[PDB]
Amino acid sequence: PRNFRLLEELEEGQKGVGDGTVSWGLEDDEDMTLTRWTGMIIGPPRTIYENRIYSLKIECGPKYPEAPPFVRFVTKINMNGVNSSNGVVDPRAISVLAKWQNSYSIKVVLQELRRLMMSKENMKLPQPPEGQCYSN
Amino acid sequence: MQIFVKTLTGKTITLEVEPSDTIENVKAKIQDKEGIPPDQQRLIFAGKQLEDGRTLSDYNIHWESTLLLWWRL
Amino acid sequence: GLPRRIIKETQRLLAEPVPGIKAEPDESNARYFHVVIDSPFEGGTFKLELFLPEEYPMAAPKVRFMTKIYHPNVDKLGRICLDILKDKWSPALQIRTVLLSIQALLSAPNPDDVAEQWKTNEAQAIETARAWTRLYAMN
Repeated sequence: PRNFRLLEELEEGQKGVGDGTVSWGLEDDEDMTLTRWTGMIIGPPRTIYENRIYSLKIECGPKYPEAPPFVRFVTKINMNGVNSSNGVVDPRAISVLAKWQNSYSIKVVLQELRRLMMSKENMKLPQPPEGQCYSN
Repeated sequence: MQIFVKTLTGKTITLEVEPSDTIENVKAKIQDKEGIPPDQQRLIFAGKQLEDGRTLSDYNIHWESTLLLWWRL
Repeated sequence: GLPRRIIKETQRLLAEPVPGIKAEPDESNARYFHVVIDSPFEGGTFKLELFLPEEYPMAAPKVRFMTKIYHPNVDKLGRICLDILKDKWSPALQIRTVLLSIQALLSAPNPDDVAEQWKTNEAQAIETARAWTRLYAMN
C-alpha cells in the first residue's frame, strides 16, 4: 500500500538509515498525499564529485511503489543519465529505475545514483561550479 | 532530549539538546563533543541542509531524530 | 494464500459490522483495509486506511487518517497517535479492538503539538475543529 510505505520511508529518513551518504524527506511536511520528496547526496571519495552536495527532487506517483518514481537533480551535475539542461534522470540510463522492483525505495535510488557516480564514465567528467542550481 | 549524528563514514554519536535551542547552538554542542568546528559543519536532516538561522522546533526535530554531519574537504 | 487468523477476522468484520464503522478489504490486497468512520466530528465522514504487516498478529496494525482532522492525537499527516498501536499492542487484540479504540478517541479527545493551544484555549481552538470536519470531510 503506497501510503503506508511512504510513511515508513519518511520515518527512515528522519532516523538517517544507511551509511550516512544520502538523505531524503518530504518536500512539505503538511503534504498528506506524500507525493513530493527531497533527496540529497554527497559525492563519493576518489571522484570529481567527492564532497560536493547534490540536492534532488523526487516524485512518487499514485502507483508507487509499483512503478518507479520521477527523479531530477536541482544542483547542476554532469553525469550519464542526467539531462544536462534540467537535471532530469532518464530511467532507462539507471538500472535501478530501468528494472524497478517494488522492494526498492527512495533510499535505494539515492544509493544507486551515488554508486553510479563512481562508474568509469562519471568518475572523471567536467563539473559545473559547485552549488549551482538549474533554472526552475 | 537526545539526538544522533551520523557521519559520511558511518559513525553515529549521541548528543543532548533542547527543542528550543538554535542550530547555531546545536552546531556548538557537536563541537564541544567532537571538535569539528561550526565552519566546516554541514548538518543534514531528512533531505534538508539546516540553516544556522532557524531552530530545531522549525524542523520538527524530536527525540531519537538522527542528523547527518557532512564536512567540507 | 493468507494466514487463517486473518481469514477468520475478515469473516467476522464482514458478518458483524461494528456500529458506525465501515471496514472492507481491497479487492487487490487482502491485508489492505478501507475504513470509514455530540462531538464536533458529528456528520463528517472520515476515511481511513488499515494495513496488516507480515508480522501480524505480533506487530500492531498500521492505521492512519486519509481525511484531515483537527485533533490533538493526529498530526499533519494523519498518523494516529494512540498507545494501543504504539507500544501497548498485544497479539490478543484484533482489528476489531483497534477500530473501536480509534472511534473512542473521536468521542474523548485527550489533551494529556497543537494540543498546547487546544487544551489551554479550549473555546477558540475547538471553533476551528468543528469547521475542518465540514471543509475537508464534505462527502
